Amino acid sequence: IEEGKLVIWINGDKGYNGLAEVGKKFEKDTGIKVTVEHPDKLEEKFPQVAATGDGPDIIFWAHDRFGGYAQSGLLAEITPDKAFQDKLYPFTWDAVRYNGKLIAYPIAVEALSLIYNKDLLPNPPKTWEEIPALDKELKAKGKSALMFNLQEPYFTWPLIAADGGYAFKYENGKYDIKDVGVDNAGAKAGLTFLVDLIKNKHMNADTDYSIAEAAFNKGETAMTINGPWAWSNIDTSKVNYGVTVLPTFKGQPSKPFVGVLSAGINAASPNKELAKEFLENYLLTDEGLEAVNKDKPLGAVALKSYEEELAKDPRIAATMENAQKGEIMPNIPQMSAFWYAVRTAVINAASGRQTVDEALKDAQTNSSSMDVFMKGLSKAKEGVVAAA
Ligand SMILES: OC[C@H]1O[C@H](O[C@H]2[C@H](O)[C@@H](O)[C@@H](O)O[C@@H]2CO)[C@H](O)[C@@H](O)[C@@H]1O
Repeated sequence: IEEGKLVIWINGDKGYNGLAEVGKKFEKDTGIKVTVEHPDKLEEKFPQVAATGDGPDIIFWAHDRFGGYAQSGLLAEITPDKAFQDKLYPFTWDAVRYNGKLIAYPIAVEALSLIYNKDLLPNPPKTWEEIPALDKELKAKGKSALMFNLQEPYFTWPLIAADGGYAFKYENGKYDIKDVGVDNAGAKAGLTFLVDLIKNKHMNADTDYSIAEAAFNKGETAMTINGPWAWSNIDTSKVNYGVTVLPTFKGQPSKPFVGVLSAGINAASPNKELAKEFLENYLLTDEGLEAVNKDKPLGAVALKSYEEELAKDPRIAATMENAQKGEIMPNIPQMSAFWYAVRTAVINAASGRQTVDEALKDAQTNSSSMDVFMKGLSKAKEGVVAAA
C-alpha cells in the first residue's frame, strides 16, 4: 500500500525513527503520509526496484552510489533555487553533481574515526604499529585492543590508503579508470599490516559490524572503528568513550573515504514536487535534522544553520579531522565495481584464501569491470553440471 504515500529508504544504522518523526509532521501539515523503510542491501536493491511499485520515492545513501544510478536514468535532476542552495555548504553540493547536474540533496558528511574506551585505555594509540603490543597487554587482562567490521571495505580503506593506496587516479576534475591504485606499494603495506594482525591473533577474520559493536559496547575491546551513527548505541551502554583521530601508518595519517549522506529522488516517482517539499522544507531545517540526529547522530551536517549548533561537539571535530585527512569518494559509475573488488580482496586475504599480492592484483584488474557484482552473485549460486 505505497501508492499515494512518500516512501523513503534509508540504511538501518541511521536515524530512521527520527526521520519518521519528520515524516509525521509533513503528514500533519499536508495530509501526505510518509513511510520510512530500511531494507537490507538497499543500495543494491534500488536499481532492481526503482521502476516498480515497491521502489522508494526517496533514497538515502552516501553520494558515491548515485553516479551509477544517474547513469542508468534512475534519479531526477533536483531543482533547488539559489536561496536554498545557499543554506548548505558548497562542497556538499559538489558531491551530488553528476555530469553538471544536481542529482541528490546533501544531508551530512560522514567519516570514520577511532572510538576508544577511556577506562581500558586513557591514551589511545597514535600509530597502527603499536596496536599489536597493546593487544598483548589487554589479552592478559581478558580484553582485546581493537575490533571493527572486516566484511566491508569502507572500514579497512583508511589503512589501505594511508601509505598510498588509491581507487582511481584524479587529475583536473576527472578520474582515470585505467589508472587504479589498489595494488601499489602503499595499498600492499596497509593490507599486509591488517592480515598480519589477523595471523598474529590480534583480530578475527570473521569480525563483522554486529560482532565489533557488541564487543566495544560490552567493554570487551578497547577500540573500534566506526562513524557518527554508532555513537548512540555506545551512549546506551554507558561505556566511557572518546572519538579521536585514526592512528597513523608508516607515519602517515589514515585516509578514510568520505561520504556525503544524500537524498536522491526516484526518476519514476510521480511525486517529485512533494519529495522536494519534504526534503527542502521539512528535513533540511534545524528541527528536521535535530529529530534525525537525536535518533542516530548524522555527523557534520550539510545545513549551515544546524552545523553551527553541532560544531561545538568534539566528536564532530574528530569526524571532520579524519574527513579532511581522507578523501571524498568519487561518484563515478565504476565505484560499485571498485568496492566489490576491494571487498573481495580484503575478505580473501584476511581469511588466508589468497595472499595479499594475489588479492590486490585481482582487485586492480576487476576495479573497472561493471559485471563484477553480478558475476559475484552467480558464484554464490554455484551452478549445475551436465550428464555429458
Ligand atoms: O564497504 C563499501 C561501502 O562503503 C560505503 O558504505 C558505507 C556508507 O557510506 C555509510 O553510510 C555506512 O552505512 O556504512 C557503509 C559501509 O558498510 C559506500 O557508501 C558504499 O557504496 C560501499 O559499498
